[PDB]
Amino acid sequence: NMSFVKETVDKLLKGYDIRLRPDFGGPPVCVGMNIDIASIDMVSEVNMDYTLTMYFQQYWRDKRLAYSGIPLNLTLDNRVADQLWVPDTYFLNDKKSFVHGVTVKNRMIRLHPDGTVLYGLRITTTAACMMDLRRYPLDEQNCTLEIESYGYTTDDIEFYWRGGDKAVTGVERIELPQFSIVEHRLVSRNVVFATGAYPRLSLSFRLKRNIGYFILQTYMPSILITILSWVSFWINYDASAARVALGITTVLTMTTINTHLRETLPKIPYVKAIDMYLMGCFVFVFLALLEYAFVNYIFFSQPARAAAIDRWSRIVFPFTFSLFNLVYWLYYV
Amino acid sequence: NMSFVKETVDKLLKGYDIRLRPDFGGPPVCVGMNIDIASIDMVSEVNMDYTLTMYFQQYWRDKRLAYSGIPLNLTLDNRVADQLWVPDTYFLNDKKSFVHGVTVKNRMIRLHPDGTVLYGLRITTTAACMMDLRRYPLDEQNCTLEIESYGYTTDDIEFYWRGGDKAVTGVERIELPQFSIVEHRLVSRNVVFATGAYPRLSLSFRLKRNIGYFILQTYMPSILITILSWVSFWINYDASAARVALGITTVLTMTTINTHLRETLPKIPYVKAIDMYLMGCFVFVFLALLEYAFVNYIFFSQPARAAAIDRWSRIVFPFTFSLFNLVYWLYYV
Amino acid sequence: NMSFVKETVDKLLKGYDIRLRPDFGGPPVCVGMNIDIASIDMVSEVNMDYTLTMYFQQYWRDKRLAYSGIPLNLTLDNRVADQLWVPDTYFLNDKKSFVHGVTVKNRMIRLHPDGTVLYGLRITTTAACMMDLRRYPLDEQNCTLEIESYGYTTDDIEFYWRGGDKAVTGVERIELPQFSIVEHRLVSRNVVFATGAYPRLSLSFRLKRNIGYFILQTYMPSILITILSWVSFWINYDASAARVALGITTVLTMTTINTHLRETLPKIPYVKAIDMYLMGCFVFVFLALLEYAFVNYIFFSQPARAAAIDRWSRIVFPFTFSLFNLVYWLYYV
Amino acid sequence: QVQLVESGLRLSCAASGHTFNYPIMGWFRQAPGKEREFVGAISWSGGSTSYADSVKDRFTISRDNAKNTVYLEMNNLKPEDTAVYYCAAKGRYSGGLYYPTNYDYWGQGTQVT
Amino acid sequence: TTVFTRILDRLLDGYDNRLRPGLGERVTEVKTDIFVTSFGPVSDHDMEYTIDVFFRQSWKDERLKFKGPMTVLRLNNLMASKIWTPDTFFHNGKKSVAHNMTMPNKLLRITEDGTLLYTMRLTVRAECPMHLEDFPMDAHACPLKFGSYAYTRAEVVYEWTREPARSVVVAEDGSRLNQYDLLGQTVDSGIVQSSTGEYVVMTTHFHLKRKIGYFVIQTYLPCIMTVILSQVSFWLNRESVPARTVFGVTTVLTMTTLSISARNSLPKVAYATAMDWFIAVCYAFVFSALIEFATVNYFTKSQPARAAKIDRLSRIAFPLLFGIFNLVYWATYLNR
Amino acid sequence: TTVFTRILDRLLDGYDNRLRPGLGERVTEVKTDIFVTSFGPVSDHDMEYTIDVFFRQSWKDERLKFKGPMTVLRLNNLMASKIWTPDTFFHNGKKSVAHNMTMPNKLLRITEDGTLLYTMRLTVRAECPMHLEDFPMDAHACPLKFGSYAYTRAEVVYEWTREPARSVVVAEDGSRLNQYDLLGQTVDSGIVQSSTGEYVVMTTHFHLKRKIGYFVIQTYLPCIMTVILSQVSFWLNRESVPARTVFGVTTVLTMTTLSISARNSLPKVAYATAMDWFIAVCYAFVFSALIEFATVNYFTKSQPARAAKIDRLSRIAFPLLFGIFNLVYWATYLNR
Ligand SMILES: *[C@@H]1O[C@H](CO)[C@@H](O[C@@H]2O[C@H](CO)[C@@H](O[C@@H]3O[C@H](CO[C@H]4O[C@H](CO)[C@@H](O)[C@H](O)[C@@H]4O)[C@@H](O)[C@H](O[C@H]4O[C@H](CO)[C@@H](O)[C@H](O)[C@@H]4O)[C@@H]3O)[C@H](O)[C@H]2NC(C)=O)[C@H](O)[C@H]1NC(C)=O
Ligand SMILES: *[C@@H]1O[C@H](CO)[C@@H](O[C@@H]2O[C@H](CO)[C@@H](O[C@@H]3O[C@H](CO[C@H]4O[C@H](CO)[C@@H](O)[C@H](O)[C@@H]4O)[C@@H](O)[C@H](O[C@H]4O[C@H](CO)[C@@H](O)[C@H](O)[C@@H]4O)[C@@H]3O)[C@H](O)[C@H]2NC(C)=O)[C@H](O)[C@H]1NC(C)=O
Ligand SMILES: *[C@@H]1O[C@H](CO)[C@@H](O[C@@H]2O[C@H](CO)[C@@H](O[C@@H]3O[C@H](CO[C@H]4O[C@H](CO)[C@@H](O)[C@H](O)[C@@H]4O)[C@@H](O)[C@H](O[C@H]4O[C@H](CO)[C@@H](O)[C@H](O)[C@@H]4O)[C@@H]3O)[C@H](O)[C@H]2NC(C)=O)[C@H](O)[C@H]1NC(C)=O
Ligand SMILES: *[C@@H]1O[C@H](CO)[C@@H](O[C@@H]2O[C@H](CO)[C@@H](O[C@@H]3O[C@H](CO[C@H]4O[C@H](CO)[C@@H](O)[C@H](O)[C@@H]4O)[C@@H](O)[C@H](O[C@H]4O[C@H](CO)[C@@H](O)[C@H](O)[C@@H]4O)[C@@H]3O)[C@H](O)[C@H]2NC(C)=O)[C@H](O)[C@H]1NC(C)=O
Repeated sequence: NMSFVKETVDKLLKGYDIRLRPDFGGPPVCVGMNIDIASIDMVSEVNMDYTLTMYFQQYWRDKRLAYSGIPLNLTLDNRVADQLWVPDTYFLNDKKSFVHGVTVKNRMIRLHPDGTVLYGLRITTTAACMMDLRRYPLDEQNCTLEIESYGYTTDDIEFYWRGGDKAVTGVERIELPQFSIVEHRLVSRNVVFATGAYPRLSLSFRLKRNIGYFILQTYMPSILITILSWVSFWINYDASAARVALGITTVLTMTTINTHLRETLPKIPYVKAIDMYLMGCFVFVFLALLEYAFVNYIFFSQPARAAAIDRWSRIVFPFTFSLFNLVYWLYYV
Repeated sequence: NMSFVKETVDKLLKGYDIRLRPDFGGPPVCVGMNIDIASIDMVSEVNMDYTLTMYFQQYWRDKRLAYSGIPLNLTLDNRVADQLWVPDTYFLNDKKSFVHGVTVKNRMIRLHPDGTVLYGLRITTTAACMMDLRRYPLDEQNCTLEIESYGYTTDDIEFYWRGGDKAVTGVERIELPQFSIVEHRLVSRNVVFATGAYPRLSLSFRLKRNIGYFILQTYMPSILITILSWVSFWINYDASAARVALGITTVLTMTTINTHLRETLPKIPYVKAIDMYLMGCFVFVFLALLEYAFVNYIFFSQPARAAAIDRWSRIVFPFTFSLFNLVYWLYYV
Repeated sequence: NMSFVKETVDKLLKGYDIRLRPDFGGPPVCVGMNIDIASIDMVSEVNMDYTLTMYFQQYWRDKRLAYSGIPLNLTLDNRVADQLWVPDTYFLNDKKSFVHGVTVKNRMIRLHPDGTVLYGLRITTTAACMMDLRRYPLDEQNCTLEIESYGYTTDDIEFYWRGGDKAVTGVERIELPQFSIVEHRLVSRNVVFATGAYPRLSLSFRLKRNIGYFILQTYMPSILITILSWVSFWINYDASAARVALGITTVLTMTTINTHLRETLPKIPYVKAIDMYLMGCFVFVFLALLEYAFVNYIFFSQPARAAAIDRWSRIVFPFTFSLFNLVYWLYYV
Repeated sequence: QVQLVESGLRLSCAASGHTFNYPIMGWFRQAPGKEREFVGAISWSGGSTSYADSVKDRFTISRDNAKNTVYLEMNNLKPEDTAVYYCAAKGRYSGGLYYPTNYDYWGQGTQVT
Repeated sequence: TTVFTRILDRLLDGYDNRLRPGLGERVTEVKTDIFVTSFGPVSDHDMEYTIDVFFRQSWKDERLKFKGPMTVLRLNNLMASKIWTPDTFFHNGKKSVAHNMTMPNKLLRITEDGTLLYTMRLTVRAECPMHLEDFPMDAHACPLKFGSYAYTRAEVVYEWTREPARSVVVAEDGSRLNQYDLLGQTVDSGIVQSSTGEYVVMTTHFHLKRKIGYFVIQTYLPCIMTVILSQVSFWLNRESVPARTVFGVTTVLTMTTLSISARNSLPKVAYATAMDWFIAVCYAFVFSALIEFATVNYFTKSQPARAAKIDRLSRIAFPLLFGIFNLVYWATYLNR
Repeated sequence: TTVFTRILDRLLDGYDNRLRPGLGERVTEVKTDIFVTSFGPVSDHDMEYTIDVFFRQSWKDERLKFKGPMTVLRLNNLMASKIWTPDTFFHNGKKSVAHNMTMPNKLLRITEDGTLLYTMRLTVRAECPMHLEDFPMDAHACPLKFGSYAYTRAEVVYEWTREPARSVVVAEDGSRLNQYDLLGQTVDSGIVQSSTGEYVVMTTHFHLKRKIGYFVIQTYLPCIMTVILSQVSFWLNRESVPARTVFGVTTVLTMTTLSISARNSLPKVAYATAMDWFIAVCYAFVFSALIEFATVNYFTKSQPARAAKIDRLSRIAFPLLFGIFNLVYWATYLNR
């Protein structure tokens, strides 16, 4: 009986004032929220942000929209959202966002007999996440989404997570190539600005980086070049060109590796863990070259002393490199 | 008395037809132009375009908007522009333009008692500028902005620079990193298409490129590597490993420099000046390597002739390099 | 009189149903097309497309818009186009298009006394162009624009090039650095989809790639390295260090050229002409090095055989390289 | 500024100066009683020629950038080809290819009978 | 003409587009089909693909019955904004475009029995998760799922217009793939349950197989030639110490450069591809050749016979082991 | 609730939003204040910076006086489009965004005396002209200027809401800088003149100082190590000609590579930076060390005593001069 339903719907919107919130002049309206996270795309350290796609559902009650005689929940055409009041919810830390619009605007309005409105949107948002990269690539990050009301203060509106700790779903099915989501947290609080106090919801994730890629990509070449630099001690000291070529090649290759690697990250002013490892490897190869230079300086008058210095280097360099690796991997793990 | 102003403005827009130009069916309406150049942001050889921000002001007369009894300019809310006739001005050589819209649309409407309308916009536009790179980086370019009516022919509308040569301001304040603005010129003319004759305003700039960045960035490394290659002529001929190392290192550095230079320019089919200089340097270092190869080949049986060849090469290469530099810097300056 | 034209246009638009095509329910309406090409900004092999800017003009007759008493053609403000019926013309192979909108939407509407409408748009479109790169960089491409009606079948609408061979102008304005225009072609046909038969216009260009840059930067280094690799055949086989250095240098330089040069194209599976040339040069230098390795291996027990092998290689290698070059340049040209 | 020099059956138009700002050369002929008539146009770099109907398949236009010359070769003449010939340069954004108003630098008139 | 204007005005008189057809009485059945005009590029770095489709939907609305001289009204797509349409969306879409040049790429047709055909032209960017353990010899099943956003299965159901295999049709020359082959596609339907209820979902999986020629001539051949070049060193005489040192140094450097540069294309996945194993084994071979030269040099002056024996054994051992490794690798990764 | 609807209807009854308040009678005064929620990245290559702000404006409009049970109406932001608002724009803005998710990020409040508070959330990209002579030890004053677009000073004036130093408030955790350090801000107002008249301009200068650590561990330390390595050659005996030649050529190559890589994140400025002077001096030291070796080798077999004296003198002269240069350079640039 579409005639009666049309009559009821036209009656609901007859004297409706979209400029006034429900219970205008009275107690604050309560808005419950749910999120279904569909995916988390590129987590960029260069841009210090992450991308999130989600279904964002808001729940509230507007007594002006109550109806009787129709024992059904009315799902309406999404364009009816342009004639109802909705909360002015925004994300504080978002840089670029949009609602998907194919084939239509991805919006849902569902009315209930007692005046309850369910309002759903499908949103993709890039959100800022400042990262502490001092322990990179063994770092752990914490990225948040801050949900707030723009115009309505705490005496007009109040947010809450609908369903307690089960208000956010889909976290356990997210797949990230470089990270794993250890934990997610939900917080509700108030924030004071100069224009009043506002409700704030926070959804946070703790991301732990995977190290296998960096073991394959960065540490192994440095280790191999450091071991290669020790081959000089086993070549006879009279072959000057070979040993000088070996040492110089190792040093220049380490410098090239460092300069190539440091330019894939933002220009942070502090030292990262991989920077410390590469600097230590450079120190080792430079000290091996200096040892050879010293041996070359005193191998004419004192050949036996030079042979002894080489023989002791053969043992000291691996041992000190092992100790350096032990200290590094005990400090950062 | 704001009520009288409101009544007058309501009367002006009563029965007003925006589909018709002022003096429709009569003589052409004259539109004067002014531009204040705020900035010229980026000039791109890769894309063959430049970006420009400006305040664009159009003045015309609409006798339907004349009012009496109010001795004031009437600055109106810019949304009134949607209820008036405006010229259909566009930029012929632009690739992507937009009007700024924060906090509102950057638009201005000002009425005068005699019916004169001042219509102002703030526009950022990227515009095409074909460049002749045959003398790069010692080149000089001419970049234009073409302003035309889209729909109205010269029988309906006429353009003119308002104030003559003073109609464009702010050029002398522009600071460009790679260029300096030698001159700017203003032209007015007519252009004939299959659909009739149209008015055209042209604003042209002549840009001269600064040479300092390329002296510091590419010419000096090439010169220094070429000079470094001559140290081989002062080394004894029996140090084969050292001089072969020199030749290989110089060739590798030349290739690396050439790749890093060419990775920043479009794929033009002609030879540029920097390409000529770099391949001159490559020819020089290759000739030094081949000369050493020859000397090493023949020095076993004729040591004296090899020594003579090295001694003469000590002199010939600097002389020929100086001659090549003289010819290069006389052909391009 | 402006009021007379105002009431004429008001009468024209009174009772006008924009939801119905001209002669709805009767014979098909004929639409004539014209295109004035402004530029082709870029042609991209990586994205397999090209960007085209053009004035697109459509001509039709709507008897509902006929007027009398005014012996003039009414050039109207383009906003009136929102109240008229226009064809639902689209470009099948386009990926992103916009109408320029500064200072206003670049649109033109011209009415004629008998009801003829001329409708012009300024459009920039990035259109797909699948490229066959098997002959790259000596390849020739064919890039098309497909113009079709979306909703109206051949019973409702017809397309034709207005003026025949002269319907597209401005081809001489196309200035591409990496290409030259050889020919353009106009085609009219019908396309059958599961929803019916639709008219289709096609505008195609044949692009010829200029070979000078690739001759200058790719082929010459390979030819020069192969020739340098032939110098080993003329050197006595006692100079093991010199010949080994020559072979290693040629091999590594070929590999460096390939790695630092080929990494710039789409990941096509097939072999291009330049790839086959570079692989042939690599094969030649590797075979020269292997031949020297064998000669050095055998020359201590059969010096006469080694001398004969070197003597025959001196003649054979240039001959086979010349045959390879002849075959390559005959097949690809 | 562009300087055009006319010579010349075959007519040669040699241009000097800023030929980059005027990338198109066109040919026109003026009859004693008629207005100027477009004959053909040539692009300096693209070599893409365009011809009027009355001289299609008969007149040919070629360009060489070595000395900046464009050649009009006239073959199969007719008594209706007795007009004073001009060569002109067209700007990059000067509009239609067939209208003399859009051409800035005009050469000296050359007579042909 | 005025007859059709009156018919259209009577159809839209008292028509509420907020209400689906059959609201409160039965389920609205939407028949859907897809014509793929171009299957656009696949991106491994972003794990997504692009597709260009004609998306066709068809349903029945009793409120739009009419009787006139024509049987089918093929209307301007503006009419589509004044009637109810389904709210179909793509579950795994990232950012899609409804083309709008020169007009909205939409078509509406109304049959006299109240049947509506509604078609639109779309470019859809969709997520395709990839398992790159077999790269570059891998294959993928990229899904495309769509359904109603706001209407549960008790209100709207989707069906394929014809048999599911014939409902998705790919154009013959509509392949924009560069490094992939489109082997085929499968078509299915099902139910998905979320916090707001149960919804009908229609799924199409496109099966892609990567072509290997690019990587064959870009990585495998240079690595094989480098390994052969390094093993060539074993045949030089022991007097030419500088030559063999140059051989080892240059081969190790070339292998290092190739290894560093070979991962530019891929995303920074935390596992080893097949190419990574091949490059690692080639690096191991080159390093082992250099170590063998170092061992021979160490014993060269004191025990020349042992050095000669080691070289003679290595000249046979190294090529055989490399051949066996290559056979194992290609057998494993070709008959997968 | 009907009372408030009637109040709003009476307020908007006959209202004309084409006219500013006090038109023809007095100047409209707008009080403005900015709350920076994040001072985003600075782009040296584009000479620009990004800033996210709450922009707050307040003004009097006698046409909106009312009397009712409440004293402040906090309305839905759509009401903002029904009344007059100032047309404020940023003079040095490049491409700004007014956020629209999930709704327009605007708030409007009306006090019963006719006072309006109007607040919006904006992301502004603004031009910061930078002089890079002292790079990488440079400091900048990035400006942000705003004012009315259409209204001259005889019509609209701007004032800071409170003390100018307290009208631009930066959030305590709102810092997205990675390379710079924000030291403070200076707030001012003035008059600009243009062809359309005289306008009020409000200006804020943010003071940024570049952090140096990255360039210390990226350019300065490798250069120092290369200089020390080149000077190490002075201690090898004069018989070791190939070794010292390798030292010299390799150090010159390293200096060239470092010099080339130094300018990678900077605009192509036409002048020299401080880092350029440091690299030029290091290159001069390395090249002069190679020239010293060449001179020593020239005299080796004719005046060995002179060569030995020159070498012994160089072993002291080169490090001492490099240390003195470093002291002078760092004292000059770190105390400016
Ligand atoms: C990423 O990093 C962010 C910080 O930037 C972390 O967010 C913090 O999370 C903690 C909880 O893990 C928050 O602390 C909690 O705050 C609640 C709200 O406090 C406000 O309201 C109360 C009154 O309701 C006031 O008293 C208070 O002053 C605030 O105005 C509290 O209700 C919570 O109380 C709980 O813990 C306390 C003990 O600490 C118990 O006594 C209580 O009974 C109760 O159990 C709690 O204090 C903190 O506010 C968050 N910070 C911000 C800035 O939001 C994320 O957790 C982190 N992400 C991950 C994955 O680790
Ligand atoms: C970048 O490159 C562009 C061209 O691509 C240059 O633009 C040219 O600028 C010159 C001026 O320097 C223009 O020449 C002038 O054109 C005016 C318009 O001509 C039209 O109207 C006249 C009648 O008034 C017709 O005869 C003509 O056919 C056109 O229809 C003329 O009015 C000017 O005349 C002035 O100079 C002459 C002598 O040269 C005097 O005899 C006159 O009395 C008068 O003083 C003049 O001829 C030229 O038209 C422009 N070309 C285009 C395509 O616009 C830019 O200058 C250049 N940028 C820089 C910085 O150099
Ligand atoms: C880039 O590549 C495209 C192809 O991808 C080329 O496009 C083709 O161009 C040729 C012309 O060069 C087209 O061939 C022409 O097709 C016309 C239409 O044919 C349809 O309709 C007719 C009835 O009208 C049917 O009979 C027919 O089966 C088709 O359904 C024909 O009308 C043309 O006929 C011409 O030649 C015949 C003799 O062969 C004469 O009798 C005619 O009078 C007339 O002159 C002709 O056959 C072809 O259809 C185009 N293909 C597509 C897919 O559009 C581009 O040309 C190419 N670009 C460049 C620059 O080379
Ligand atoms: C194909 O689809 C795209 C969207 O995917 C369309 O782009 C939008 O087009 C609409 C309609 O023209 C635009 O909406 C209009 O914007 C006008 C202002 O434009 C300026 O400001 C906006 C931001 O506010 C900028 O994005 C824009 O570039 C301009 O700077 C308004 O004045 C219009 O309002 C008018 O109509 C409403 C109707 O309710 C009235 O209430 C108003 O009083 C007024 O009369 C209108 O809102 C929209 O801005 C465009 N968006 C984008 C991103 O471009 C294409 O136009 C469409 N193409 C075709 C051929 O249909």
